[PDB]
This record gives sequence, structure tokens and C-alpha cells, in this order.
Amino acid sequence: FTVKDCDPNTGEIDEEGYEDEYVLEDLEVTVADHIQKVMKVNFEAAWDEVGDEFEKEETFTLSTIKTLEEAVGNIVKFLGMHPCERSDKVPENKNTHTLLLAGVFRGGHDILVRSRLLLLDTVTMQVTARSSEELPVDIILASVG
Amino acid sequence: EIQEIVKTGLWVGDCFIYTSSVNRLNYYVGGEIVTIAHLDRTMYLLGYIPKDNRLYLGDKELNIVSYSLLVSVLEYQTAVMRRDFSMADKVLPTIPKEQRTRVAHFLEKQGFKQQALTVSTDPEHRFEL
Repeated sequence: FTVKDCDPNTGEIDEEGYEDEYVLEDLEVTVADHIQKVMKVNFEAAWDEVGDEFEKEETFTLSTIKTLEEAVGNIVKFLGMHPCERSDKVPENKNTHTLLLAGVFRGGHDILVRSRLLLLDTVTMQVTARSSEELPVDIILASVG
Repeated sequence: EIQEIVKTGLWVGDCFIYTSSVNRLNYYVGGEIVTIAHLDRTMYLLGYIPKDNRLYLGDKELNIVSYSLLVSVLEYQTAVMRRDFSMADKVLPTIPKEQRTRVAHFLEKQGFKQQALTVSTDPEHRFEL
């Protein structure tokens, strides 16, 4: 910005001034910004319906999360997807679980994500995502891990 | 270990710009000490305020004196240190007369007499290279 000298009141500019800069913090854009959360009554249909043709799958390990319930919360917050059927509450310390995510991505296209959770002592998940575009799938998959 | 003692100092990137007890403002690149500029009096580095386009120094006074950092010299020499002699040459059109000869001598010390020959304004330095 351009600075013109001022006597503090609320504002008043000097006849001449100098260029000055002020440094700011970084802005972080999250997948959460791109997606608006929703749940589905039946994930499986929606999940197929959006586009299994943009389907990509990647496996992640969440080692800093020792249970399913926290795991579902991390993918849900990051992506900006509300887990379907109230799947943030998962049977505590169950060996397998299927996590249903839904939300709509920018442009107005739905993004669904399925994370099949395995619980050892840490959480591993194979996250399969489907979307009406290549971009949401890639985006979610990358952000989670 | 650097030749000129650091009375006070500041980090601009990974390059250390410091004052010396010689009143020399030097910068440490590569483990080599180069003099960015000469201080006439004893000065301390308040900090580098990007706004003013300056490094703010203060004497004995709780007032401001300013030295803009000679970035073109510093970048030429830094690039030389990295062993990016060509890169330092891109900087050369904006290194003046005697400074091209000096920066050339930097290039040379690090190595590559020839690239130093193209940048050195002075014919004698070319002739020796």
C-alpha cells in the first residue's frame, strides 16, 4: 500500500507520502472450502451414482489416530464432508468399518468418498472416492494423505 | 570460521549480514566473508524493515540511520558461492566498473578464471585471467 502520514484520529492524509508494505499471514485453503457438507440416506447409491468413472483409490495410514471415531472426524473436517448416516460415531474399536462421506464440491457437483477402515492399533484406510469429475477425487485423496 | 569478527549480526535469508568491529558490514556466504559495505562509524543492526527498503541502523542514538542492502552484489557473490558462476554473470550488467572486477575476483577465488574474465571490466584482470 501507499502511506500518507496521518495524525491519529480515524484518518487524515499528508500532502506527500511513501510506499510501505506490511507482511501478513498466509491464507490456507482447505478441501473444506471447496466442499459443502451433506449426508445421504443411503451412501451406496449416491456413492455409485456420482461417478465410478472418476473413481480412484489410495490407501493411507493415520498413525496419529488410534480409533475409527477420530479418523472419520479428521476426513470429515478436512474435506468438508459430513459423514453419512452419522458415521462419525463408529463402534468403538471395531476391526473393519465402512465410512460413508458426502458433500457437494464447487461447481455444484457431488463428491462422495468411501473410507474402509481397518483398525489395528492405528487406523489404516483405503479411501476410494468418486465424484462427477476427476478433480474432487484427486483432491480429497491427496489432502487426507 | 569467518575472518571479520561479528560485533552484531542479522540473518537476511541463510546469508548472515553482520557488523564487524572494524566497522565493516560484511555478509557471510559459503563460509567466506565478503564486505558488502563499509560503515564510517560504529553501527548496530536494528532490523531489516521491508517497507522502507532498508536495514535500519542506530548509533549511540535511539534514532534511525538506514543502509539499503546491496542485493545485486550479494546475489552475484552468493550465486558464485553455490558454484553458479553463470548465474552470477546474469547479475553482472548491474555491477559497476570496479565492482565487476571485484565480483570477478570472487568468482575466481571460488574458481573459473574465464567467466571472471568476461565480467571483469578492468582489462588487466582479464589479461591475468
